[PDB]
Amino acid sequence: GTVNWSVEDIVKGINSNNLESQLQATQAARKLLSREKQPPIDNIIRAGLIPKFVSFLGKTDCSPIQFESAWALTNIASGTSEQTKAVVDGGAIPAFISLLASPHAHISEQAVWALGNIAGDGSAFRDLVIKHGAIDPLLALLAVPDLSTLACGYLRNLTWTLSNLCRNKNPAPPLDAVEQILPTLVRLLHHNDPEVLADSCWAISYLTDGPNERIEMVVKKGVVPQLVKLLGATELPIVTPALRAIGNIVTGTDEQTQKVIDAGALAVFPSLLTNPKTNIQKEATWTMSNITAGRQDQIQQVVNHGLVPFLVGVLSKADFKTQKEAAWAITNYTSGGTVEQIVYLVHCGIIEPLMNLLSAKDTKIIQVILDAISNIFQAAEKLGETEKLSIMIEECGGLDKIEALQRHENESVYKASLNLIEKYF
Amino acid sequence: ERRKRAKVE
Repeated sequence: GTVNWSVEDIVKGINSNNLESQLQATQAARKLLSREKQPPIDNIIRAGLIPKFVSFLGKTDCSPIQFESAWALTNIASGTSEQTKAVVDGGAIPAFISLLASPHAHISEQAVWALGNIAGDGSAFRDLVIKHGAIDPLLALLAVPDLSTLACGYLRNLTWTLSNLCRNKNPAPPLDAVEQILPTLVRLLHHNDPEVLADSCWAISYLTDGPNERIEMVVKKGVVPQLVKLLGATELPIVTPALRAIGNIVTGTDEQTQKVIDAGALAVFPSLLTNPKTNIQKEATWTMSNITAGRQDQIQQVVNHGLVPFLVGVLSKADFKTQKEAAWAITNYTSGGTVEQIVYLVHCGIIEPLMNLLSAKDTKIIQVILDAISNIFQAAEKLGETEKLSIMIEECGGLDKIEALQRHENESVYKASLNLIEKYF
Repeated sequence: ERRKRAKVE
């Protein structure tokens, strides 16, 4: 059998001068690396086997040893950066790229997978895979009229590897590589498999995680309507990256934000802002905070969609990280909104939940809240109602909390605290 | 999403 070989025995077989002995030893190594918990990756490396495996990738006449060596190297490359580096250092990148053209789909798929692990190490190996020319043969595998004719597992591995070529920053992937990949990504983003959709969304989320020029090349491809549809998916693994991507996009320009609104995104946020998963709530409120930082007509669309009561709700009760994003959403709203928009905020009940959060042991939320209160008072001044507002704040325990903050270890806290207490109380 | 994936049995 080929089960439970020692490393010593694998070495003896791979050093034989017999391709069939080498194949059996490579299989035994594959099974150590794939069938164990705590696979002995470092022992295999220390035995000097990586260069042998890499040379087996080139044995066109023995497709089984190509497959077994590709799988062994895939799992070595799945480990630590040092283990991935040993695979790269053995010459594996160009050997795997040559295997993308194999007429055996299971071998081409294993090469796709291995290159995804290498690229997933970080930006340097990602860019090194790209420089060895991986993108053209990868995209050629998806150049079919209908994706549904490809094996499902095959398409999932291809999508996953492409997403790693879009992943990581410092630096971001080369502009030319993004432009080359995007048309295929947009196609995968319309495919009816949940895992392909999830990894496609992740890739778009990476590509929109950057400056406005990066966001623009994604938005120009027309993907926002489809992101908004996927935002409505029942599968959490799809909603999570779709929401990340939409959230990134609205950190762009007000015109980029407006594409999200025009596509109907705000209609999904009653559900997102009440979502049972804490992380969805948090990222939805973060997204709202970058919408209320826009233009007054964009704030107005937040109002029209009925979302201000949902922000009051999360400020009133949510995980604290979400409550902090909600505080930011409120300060941005009050900094950019009209007087009538700010009045509406107060009629929805913002004051009390805002005051109760001044009990937080977190310095930054305090400043954010105090700045919003200031902005709300400035709106009342324009109306001559600073008094009714002072009462509201006192009536709910607000003045007491603002007073306590005059004795706060932070500079800008007790200065802004004092200024309100004197100018209005 | 996972940065790296082992092919396991």
